[PDB]
Amino acid sequence: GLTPEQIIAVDGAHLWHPYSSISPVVAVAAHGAWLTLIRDGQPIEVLDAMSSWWTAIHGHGHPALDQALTTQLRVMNHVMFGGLTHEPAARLAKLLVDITPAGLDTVFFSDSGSVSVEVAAKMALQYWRGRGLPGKRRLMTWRGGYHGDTFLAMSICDPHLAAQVFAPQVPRDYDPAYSAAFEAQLAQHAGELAAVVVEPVVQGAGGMRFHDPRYLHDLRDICRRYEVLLIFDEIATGFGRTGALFAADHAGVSPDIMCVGKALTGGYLSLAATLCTADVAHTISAGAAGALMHGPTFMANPLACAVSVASVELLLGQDWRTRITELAAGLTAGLDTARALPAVTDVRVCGAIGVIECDRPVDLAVATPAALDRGVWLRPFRNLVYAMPPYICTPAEITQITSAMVEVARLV
Amino acid sequence: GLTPEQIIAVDGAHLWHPYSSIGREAVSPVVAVAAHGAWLTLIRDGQPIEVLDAMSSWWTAIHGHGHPALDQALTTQLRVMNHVMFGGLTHEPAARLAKLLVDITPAGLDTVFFSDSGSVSVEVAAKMALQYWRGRGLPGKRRLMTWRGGYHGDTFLAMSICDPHLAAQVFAPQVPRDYDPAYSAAFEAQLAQHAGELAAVVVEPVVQGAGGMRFHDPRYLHDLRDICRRYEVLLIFDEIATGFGRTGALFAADHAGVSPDIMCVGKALTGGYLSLAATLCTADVAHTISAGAAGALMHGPTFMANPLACAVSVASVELLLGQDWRTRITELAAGLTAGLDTARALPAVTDVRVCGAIGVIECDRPVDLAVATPAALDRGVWLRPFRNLVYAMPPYICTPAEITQITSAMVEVARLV
Ligand SMILES: Cc1ncc(COP(=O)(O)O)c(CNc2ccc(CCCO)[nH]c2=O)c1O
Ligand SMILES: Cc1ncc(COP(=O)(O)O)c(CNc2ccc(CCCO)[nH]c2=O)c1O
Repeated sequence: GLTPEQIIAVDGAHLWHPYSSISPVVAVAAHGAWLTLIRDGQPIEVLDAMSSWWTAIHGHGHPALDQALTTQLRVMNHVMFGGLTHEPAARLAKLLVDITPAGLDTVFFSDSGSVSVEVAAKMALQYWRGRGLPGKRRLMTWRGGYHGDTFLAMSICDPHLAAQVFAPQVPRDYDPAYSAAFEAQLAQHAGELAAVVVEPVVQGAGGMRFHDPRYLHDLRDICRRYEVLLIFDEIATGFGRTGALFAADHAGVSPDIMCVGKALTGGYLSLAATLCTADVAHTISAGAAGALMHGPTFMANPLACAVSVASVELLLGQDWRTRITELAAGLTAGLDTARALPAVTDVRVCGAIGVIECDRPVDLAVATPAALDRGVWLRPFRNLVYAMPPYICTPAEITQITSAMVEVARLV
Repeated sequence: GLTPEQIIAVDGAHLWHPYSSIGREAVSPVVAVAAHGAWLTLIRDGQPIEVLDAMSSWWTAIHGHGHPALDQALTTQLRVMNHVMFGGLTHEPAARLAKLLVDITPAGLDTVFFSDSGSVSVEVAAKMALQYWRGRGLPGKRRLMTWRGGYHGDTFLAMSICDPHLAAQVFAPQVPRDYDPAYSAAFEAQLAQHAGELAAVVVEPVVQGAGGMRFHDPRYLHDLRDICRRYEVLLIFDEIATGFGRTGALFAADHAGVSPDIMCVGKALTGGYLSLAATLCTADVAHTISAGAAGALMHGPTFMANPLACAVSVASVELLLGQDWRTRITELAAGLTAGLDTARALPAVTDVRVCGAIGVIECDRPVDLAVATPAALDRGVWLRPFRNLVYAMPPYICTPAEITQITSAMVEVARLV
């Protein structure tokens, strides 16, 4: 065992944190929408406004998910997915194929979002090889995107590695001229392109930007006409977050390949999935390799699959759309006051996502204590103060979150 | 819920398996309904049967499945904190595991980067090496060098250093089993001409797993360490398969008594409960990266340092260290040697080799799966031959009788070949 002080000592000496060098606050518990943190030697309750980075949609320690995990743990923790299959994987695959955009009928489980993106790339590349067009090996996307930290995933992240094709930043408002320009650029690269890869509707890590769903309809059309596969990365947007079950649903379009993760497991365990159409699967399967050449050690882990099944079932068994609509209303109302702030450039809400865009990078040394002082855990990045609250947050808790966000913006 | 029939129907229509097809599988997956200790419960011809997990579910299940201590560690952490973001927050599980790993790994490795899988941990190791040299003002050192027969995962960068059989990396010849100073001299010569271009050498120490279950004299690792130091190239050991006692030492590097600059671990890390991997580096590497223009290691997965995965790993590592694991492995190695001995005389058998809790029969031809599967299943053993290899890496908890059962099944496969 270790005291909060010993943890800090070990952490400072031995632990790499995300995108950091070699001060973290000690977290000692999580329950519902609340974290227990240690501040100045004292335990404090704070709202998990970030849902622990998009994951904890049902909050922490939900009895349904806890029990799903303990139930599976009693019977089978893990077995290899080579030559074996199991109920959690089958139940989850069945669910995912049923709730995702039409045509997505096969499921490849992996351990993280970055890996699922590379699997999606593998699918697209092997697809065209299966069609006898191995020259189609590049990827195209628009600027402002983020798809993970592995080397292939890095290649399609906003440039500001494989050399990929980048269209200009997709605007918030629909402009037919943007779609026309996108098509013209894609046209001259078509013989080079395996796929277009984008985050539908919401671009997260690249700057929490929202774009009109109509752009997705245009992409589907362009890709269809120029024979380029369309890949949607819904790792952040999936499972109700943007007001629809999957962001693609706002445009009513189905991609050829789709990545999901994060909220998939309710934030309990690492799991991701890459789905593709029957056409893609068969073409790869009929190809020279005769198979999709990927398969991680812990593929389709029974424990992760079991808790994911329960998380998805919990989500579908309630009126999630109304819940999200209520959250969106709460965020909008709560953030409105920020608009008039001198350092605030924009305020925007999309489903259970709320963003205050500031005129300068937000200083964590100031924002963090300001948020903690108000009983809220916020993690600003670049010039953004934002939140993606758990779906179980009450109106009062959303108000607490938004008022903390506003006071952070005010300090900037 | 689903019946085994419904599971197979769903599986066939909607599930990708590792390196497999949809609709074109010669052999359908077998339904697994339970796992406890060294045994899996599988559905054969509709009958539930118990079979030995001879592969430890790919090196992972070192304490067997559903070990009471590990189950408890998981449920204990589940009651308090399932997960929190590792950005700006830290927690006891991560700290306890980091402290443990820093203490039991080869000397010098005192920083720990957690990731969600082996392939990712390898990519992190690569990033560390590349950023290290950028921090030294030598961005030209960006390629990797390895020897053939290796395997390091299936993300695109990981693939580039896997045995060809992508970034174009530098490949030295297959390292031989027995120590030949000539091999090391030639390795040095090849590396020497690429030095200004090389960020790191990356290899599996002592045992190459997925690349063909080959063993090599640990002295080669001593040579690599020396070569790397003299030519200013970092050394990366991928111990994702060899770690935590598997080869008869706590880490395979310990056989050679050398310390890499960077090291990857995974698999047995969590006792095979959940996916978790870690990349460790020296203080020098960490400091050089932190002092560079970038000012930080530019990597950070959403689910980094998951409390549940860390908690079960702490229990698994503590369980291993709290017992005489070295003697357990020695006993396993002896049981494997005794059990596989009779295969040495089989017509189609080219080699029989054992290293710690690893047993391999190498044939002179490819192993037909349609012959091997029912043969092993009939004998209550789950085996996964590939190419010309029939092999096992059983859980450390296997009794002498279970080892006899496993080896007897392997020999029969070798006989049928
Ligand atoms: C769309 C999409 N595709 C792929 C991934 C990667 O999957 P992973 O391999 O499991 O990490 C992510 C998740 N990565 C991030 C999400 C959110 C932030 C916000 C805070 C930045 O400081 N930063 C991230 O890096 C994703 O959102
Ligand atoms: C040394 C080493 N370094 C890195 C990795 C990659 O880490 P991952 O990303 O967690 O896979 C591995 C992976 N080992 C295997 C991977 C896949 C199967 C097939 C399983 C079929 O059910 N069997 C494996 O042994 C590895 O051995």
